[PDB]
Amino acid sequence: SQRGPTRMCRNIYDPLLCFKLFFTDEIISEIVKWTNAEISLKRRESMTGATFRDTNEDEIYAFFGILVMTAVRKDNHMSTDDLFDRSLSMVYVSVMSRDRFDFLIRCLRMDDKSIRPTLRENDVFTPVRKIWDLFIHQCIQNYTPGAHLTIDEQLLGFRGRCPFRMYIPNKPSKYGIKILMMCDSGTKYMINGMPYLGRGTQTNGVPLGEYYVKELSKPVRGSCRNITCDNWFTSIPLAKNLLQEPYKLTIVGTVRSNKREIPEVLKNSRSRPVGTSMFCFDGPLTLVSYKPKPAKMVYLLSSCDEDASINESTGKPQMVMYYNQTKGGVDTLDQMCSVMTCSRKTNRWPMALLYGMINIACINSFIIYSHNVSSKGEKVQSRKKFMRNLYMSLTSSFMRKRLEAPTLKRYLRDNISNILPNEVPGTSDDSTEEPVTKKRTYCTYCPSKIRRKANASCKKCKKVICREHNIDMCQSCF
Amino acid sequence: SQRGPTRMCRNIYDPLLCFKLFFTDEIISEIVKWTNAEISLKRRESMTGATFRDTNEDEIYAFFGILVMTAVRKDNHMSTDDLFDRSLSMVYVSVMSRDRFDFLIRCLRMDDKSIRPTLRENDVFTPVRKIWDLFIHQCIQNYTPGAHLTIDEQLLGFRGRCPFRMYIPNKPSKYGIKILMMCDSGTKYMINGMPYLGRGTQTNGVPLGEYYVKELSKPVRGSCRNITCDNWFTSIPLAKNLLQEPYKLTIVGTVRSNKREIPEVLKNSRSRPVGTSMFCFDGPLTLVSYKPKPAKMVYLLSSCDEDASINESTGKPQMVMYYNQTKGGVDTLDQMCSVMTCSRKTNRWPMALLYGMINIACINSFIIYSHNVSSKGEKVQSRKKFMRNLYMSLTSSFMRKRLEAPTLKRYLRDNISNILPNEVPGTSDDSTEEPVTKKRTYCTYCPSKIRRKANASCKKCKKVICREHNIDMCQSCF
DNA sequence: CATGCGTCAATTTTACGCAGACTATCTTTCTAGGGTTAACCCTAGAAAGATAGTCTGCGTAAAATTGACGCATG
DNA sequence: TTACGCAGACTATCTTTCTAGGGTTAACCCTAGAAAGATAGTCTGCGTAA
Ligand SMILES: [Ca+2]
Ligand SMILES: [Ca+2]
Ligand SMILES: [Ca+2]
Ligand SMILES: [Zn+2]
Ligand SMILES: [Zn+2]
Ligand SMILES: [Zn+2]
Ligand SMILES: [Zn+2]
Repeated sequence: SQRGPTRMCRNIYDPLLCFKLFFTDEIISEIVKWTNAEISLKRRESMTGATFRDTNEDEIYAFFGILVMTAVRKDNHMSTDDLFDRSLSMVYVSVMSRDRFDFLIRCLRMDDKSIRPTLRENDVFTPVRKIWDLFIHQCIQNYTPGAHLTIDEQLLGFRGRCPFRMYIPNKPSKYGIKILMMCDSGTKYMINGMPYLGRGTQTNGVPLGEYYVKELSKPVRGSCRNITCDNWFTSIPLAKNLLQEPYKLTIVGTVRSNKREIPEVLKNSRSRPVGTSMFCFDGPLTLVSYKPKPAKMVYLLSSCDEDASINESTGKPQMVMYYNQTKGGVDTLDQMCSVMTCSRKTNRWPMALLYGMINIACINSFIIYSHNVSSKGEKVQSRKKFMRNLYMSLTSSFMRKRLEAPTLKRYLRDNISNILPNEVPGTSDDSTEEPVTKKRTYCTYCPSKIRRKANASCKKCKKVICREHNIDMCQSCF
Repeated sequence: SQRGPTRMCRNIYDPLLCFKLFFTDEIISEIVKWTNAEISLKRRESMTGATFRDTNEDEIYAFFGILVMTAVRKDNHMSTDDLFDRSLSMVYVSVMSRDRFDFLIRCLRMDDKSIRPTLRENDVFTPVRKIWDLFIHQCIQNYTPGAHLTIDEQLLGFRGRCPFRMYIPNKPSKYGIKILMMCDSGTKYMINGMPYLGRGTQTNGVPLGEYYVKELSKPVRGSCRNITCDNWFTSIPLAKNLLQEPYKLTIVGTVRSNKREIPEVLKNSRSRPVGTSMFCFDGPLTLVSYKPKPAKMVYLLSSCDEDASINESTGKPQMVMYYNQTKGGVDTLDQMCSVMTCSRKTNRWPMALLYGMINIACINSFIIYSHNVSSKGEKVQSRKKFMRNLYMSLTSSFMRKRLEAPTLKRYLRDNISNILPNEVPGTSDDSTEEPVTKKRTYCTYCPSKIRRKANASCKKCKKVICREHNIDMCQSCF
């Protein structure tokens, strides 16, 4: 079955549809329905303007269009005071006013606030749980992974009393919400993933690394695929217990130097030359100890074919040569997200998560798109063009409806008319036949003394005219 | 002696003069002279046209204007492919062109290439010395420091081949060029500074920390001041050497652990209760050992005559409070430069220094500006308005020279004319020479490639049209 | 006052000629970002550097376009 | 008829919290400046007059 989009994802050449696969109707309807509860709750008697109206599904799509465009322009840390400034750009004011944008960001909700106070017992993630599960479900069901998978962590930076907040040194951002994730290697596709809550996490007799590899692997259990892991996810009993009737997955990965299972032989940094390696085995698994420059050693473990080899062009053991090519799956997805991200400063952790889901949906939709286009021998566009097209496909319906107000200021009326795709009625270029003059005649607005040959026929009334009097259109037809 | 700008730059009430104050004409003249040396060598006989013309002083000013505006916005890591995309913004296209900006950016030079090959043996930093020395000189003569000074280090982040860079783990942009500097605490004004060249710096029998404090202190060795710093710069003999006749400074700072000058009295014991402190004395100097909540100690040193008592709001000794409140003197210069800054990737090292100098000049110019306006009882504008005004005052003389060419593309002419202050007396919108441009030579709706002239316009929409389409009104007007 | 043709001369439109400044997109080369077995390694995507193409002004000579008179009966 | 007053939807700018960012004594601390939140306005098009 190789790898690529599934049957229900075939022949989609429209990046709006590739995006909707991850933001289904159920997700959009829940956001609009619950958001309106806050708009009603926070409305006061003096708040009677247009700015304080409820949310429509067209408007929720448009605000998402804005988030996609800020990611493209890399200006997500710029204030709304400047983003909506007409003297610098009209790209963000033709879609929404500055004030309604600020108002909606404060009001978005993903749950029923009247149920939540008891619904939350035993689940700290409750306020965003329905949307998260609807979203993850579409990752799992829309694509077939290849032979190599990899599992690693990703952080969503956040400060602001999040009950799941973790402090993690040796990161760009020290505080945030941790997410565990599984990706298709080579083609960086998110297959699965689960937030780490840590209160609201229960693994009975199971260390976290083992727990998450087994649960993330769910869709591929029994398929004979290979998973690449760093130290957090490589316990030996994981490597051995994934080769059973249930679970048929191999493990390739690093081992912490303090594991007792590594023979002391493979730790003797004093006798080994630089560039050399040692191999040993335990039942089905192969362990290799490689010694780079002095005072360092590398421990790699794997479930693999028995043959061992060294790539003579570098002198490194093949397990290292191989490891280095699959370990980057999750991280590569993370750096792609950092180049183009929708994240904004916010005061509520559940909003931070929406931004995270948008960043992922915009990448997974690109992967489905490039497979459907390149498989037909067509050229595939870069990410920048893909996202410019989402902007127009997500905001055009809304922009068009804004023109119905009698009062839009001309700044907006003109930019919406020009940016909005210019469909022009009549451009079918096939007219209806109506009688016309086929003989030589004179201008009816000219005196008989002139007998000016008519050289035109009125656009809206087919009158015989001279260009001097009635140029193309007749005066009465203007 | 007070604190604030000096007499020579006191009655300056605008941003352009405050900026020119730091760079001066000697720097602009040297850059233009040497830049032209490369333009004349990289130009081939097949490369003709406006894009390959030499550099004028007015264009180099426009060039700085673009970098400044780029710093106001956060978009300084955008490709030149879309910073100059007129469908998103008119900010940059109205000043130059995409291609001339790329050509000039790779051609700037700050020296005489025929002389340097015999200077470079000692002057490792040659290619920027005649720009750098003048800049520092100007900084020193324009501002009077206060009683509190802070000395610390900054990295520029450039990767590539150039013996100025050094690798520093546990830092963002870990591989760049290191610069040392001294700032006036409270205004965060830069007084002095100098690069670290790795080798050839000729510090002899003196650690770099002591060496640089002494050299950087020169411009302030008048009345006595207190200088503070972290561990890199706090050797005890520095503290004592700064109190000898030729020196005027006292020192307050942290102490690196395991130094021979610190007693076992302060280093010790597991039995010291948490939250307490202990003092030891040596002639003029006071040493304090403070043990915060985590129960690990911090060592501070002071050559000041300040009282050893505790600030009873925190329980911390006053000496600790002083350090925490003064150490940010350099760090926040970098925070300001982490928000609004010019930096671009490049393959050529000396540009890293050029961009650093622009960022510094903008901050110091703002400090002088704010002081001079508030001292008159007027309002001080925020840093963002200051920067927007530098863009407007720095590029306008250049833009007026683009509107000389009979063929400048008209969409630029329309934008240039409107975003430009009116310096011409006796004119008005209804009394102008502009309407000679009404007679656009070509048809709005015909391809420009056929050069089909238009002798008519659409009455209802006021657009220029050709008879082939329509004569009186355009096809869209009816 | 109103409509059916004919005779070419005047006016306007079209088709390119010169020139000038700016613009979209291609294929190498190699830094920015960040992780981590790593004072090493990978990936993505922007600068380097070049080519062919797009708008804007101005000029001239044909080609198609009127339009000012010759009727023509009523 | 020229040109005035009304309500709709959009906009600038102030004063209070309190997060992004970095550095380091630091699982803590400090800073600038954005978001939160509210109060005054601007600019468009639809009914009246001499
Ligand atoms: Ca706001
Ligand atoms: Ca370029
Ligand atoms: Ca420091
Ligand atoms: Zn006529
Ligand atoms: Zn008509
Ligand atoms: Zn035309
Ligand atoms: Zn028109």
